[PDB]
Amino acid sequence: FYSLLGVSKTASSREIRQAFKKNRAYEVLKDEDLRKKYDKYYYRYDFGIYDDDPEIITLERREFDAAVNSGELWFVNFYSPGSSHSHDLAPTWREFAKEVDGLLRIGAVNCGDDRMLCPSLFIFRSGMAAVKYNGDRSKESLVAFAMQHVRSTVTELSTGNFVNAIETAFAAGVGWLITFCSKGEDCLTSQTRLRLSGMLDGLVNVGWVDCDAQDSLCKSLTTAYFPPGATLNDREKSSVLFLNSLDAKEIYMEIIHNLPDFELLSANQLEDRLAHHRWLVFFHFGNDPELKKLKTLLKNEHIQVVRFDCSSAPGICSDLYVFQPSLAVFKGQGTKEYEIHHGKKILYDILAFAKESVNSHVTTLGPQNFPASDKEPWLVDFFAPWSPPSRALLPELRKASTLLYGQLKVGTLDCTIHEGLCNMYNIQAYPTTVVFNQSSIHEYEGHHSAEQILEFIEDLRNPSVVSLTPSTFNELVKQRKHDEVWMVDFYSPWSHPSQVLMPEWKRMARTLTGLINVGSVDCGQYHSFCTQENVQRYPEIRFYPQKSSKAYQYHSYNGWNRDAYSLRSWGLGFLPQASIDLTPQTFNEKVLQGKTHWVVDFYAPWSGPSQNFAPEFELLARMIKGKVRAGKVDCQAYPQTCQKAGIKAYPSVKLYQYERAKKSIWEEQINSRDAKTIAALIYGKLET
Repeated sequence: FYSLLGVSKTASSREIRQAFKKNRAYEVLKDEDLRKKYDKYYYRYDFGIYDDDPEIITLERREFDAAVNSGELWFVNFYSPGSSHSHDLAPTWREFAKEVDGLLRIGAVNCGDDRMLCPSLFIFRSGMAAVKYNGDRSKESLVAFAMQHVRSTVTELSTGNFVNAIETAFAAGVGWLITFCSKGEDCLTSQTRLRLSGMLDGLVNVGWVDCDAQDSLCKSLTTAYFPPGATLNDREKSSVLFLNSLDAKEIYMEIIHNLPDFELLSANQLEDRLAHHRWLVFFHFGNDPELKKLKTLLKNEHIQVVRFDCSSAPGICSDLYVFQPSLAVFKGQGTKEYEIHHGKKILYDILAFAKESVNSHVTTLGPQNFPASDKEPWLVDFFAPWSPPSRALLPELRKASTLLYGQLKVGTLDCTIHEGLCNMYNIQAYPTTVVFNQSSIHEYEGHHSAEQILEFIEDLRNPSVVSLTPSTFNELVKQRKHDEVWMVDFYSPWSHPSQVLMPEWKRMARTLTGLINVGSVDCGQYHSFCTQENVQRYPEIRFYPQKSSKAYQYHSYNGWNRDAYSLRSWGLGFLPQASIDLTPQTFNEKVLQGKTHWVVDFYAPWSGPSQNFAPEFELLARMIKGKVRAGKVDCQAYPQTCQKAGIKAYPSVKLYQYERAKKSIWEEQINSRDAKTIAALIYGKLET
């Protein structure tokens, strides 16, 4: 199924596509939510246009904002399927991205796959506003426009300045790439050294020497990189990089490979630094050279980039459960608060990971810091780094955590490392997100989105079942407004039938939002008040009706079944009738020969399923009042009427739509037995 497409269960959407582009399994695997459930239980030119072009990052909605604001210059192509002006550009955009590899990031957004997110071209860089490109579509044009947004210093060097640049290099820890030009000869072009300046901004100084002007200087030897401390003289010549190429890319690659690695820290140095500052740390034991750009680009987020040799002090690493070379970002509290980067070690993605992580509140958990016997609310994500859905969840959790600061604590647990711990929470799939709150444990089953995770947390925070006090019972229930109704569960934690009821009580309540207020009263904690209210058995279910001329404070449910459907049905049963009871004559006159929309319940009094649906039908009648009228035909009293309406069994529901233009009624069967569903279905049909 994975290997039917010929990929691994570690495959990205991109690789699923590139492999698909050669069915069923694809539809399952492409869609993140259908891939979830499986994991534990035109094509030539219009599909995955940029899949095979690896210097183009195709961007989705969830990651877009973090990616383009991660710090590199970004140039994004917003396109569409079908749009032949998007097809027109694809070959150019591939070239263009190849041409500027190392200078800026090239991205593609498929507005076909998400218009929500959206033949257009834009430029993005952290801390500007986006700028919309308007020129023609050529490579050389797009290059230039990118260039006018790239910070580049090229400095012309006299003999005096060359020597001083050279001598002050070492103290500055920034070397010089210098081209040497005399006529009759070829040297780097002015646009080239500008491009090199951009590619190596913050890493190397770019300059040039006019060898006609600087005669003596140039007879000490064409482009040369000088590591800081290197010079043209005999003593140091041997570490100068001497190059002949006229091509920016080629020169750049030599330089980037050649640049020093990150500052190495001793154990002492690291503990000192981690205590209060933000650090990106490369752990190794005894990488794309592009990562060396990390230092420049995280400058303004005050994150310093460093590396650490685990082998020089293995205890620092083993306490962090770092067993393999890894990248961590620390957010300023020793080793308490850090996250480990998962996924491919690309500059833009490490950039986004680092800024998002230090600005959020996700903790890396292990056995000791695992919130065990901590009853304060916790949100824990159990995951495995190899899991594409697990990796996608992590940023959404960072987002959610910034909104939850001081409300609940967020952490991740790497099950690949802490298998024991994952086994003891019965984690059967990656990721599994769980809220811990007062001895209770709730598992999230929604879409991996900050929005939806937050919705789910807010719903735990204000549950559908209002947990009542003797005081909130008096304010909320006793003194309810006249048209409010309440259902209350008087329970004890030590009652079996109570423990059985609670989950049914909760499912019922969620269903009744906006219709019936639902509460519960712990008679263990509030004994004398439960005695006051004359509660004799646990559990005891009471309905507090609309206040009216009747003398009944409440009703006790005494029915045999205490499942959610039975209770929903019992409660909805007290609410007012809004349908009318039709006879054969009123049915013909008002529905068949009428000028309005009707919904009609054809039922029989002896019918269990008729009785069970009756309160549901009255809810429908109430909801739709003003747009559609509701009727009931008793098929027992009137079998003749029911037969002519084609009623086989009970209950049946029919929809009647009046179309004024045709002076006629259209008749339709409804198979849903859910008020909300029927209502939508009806409104949906009334405008068409």
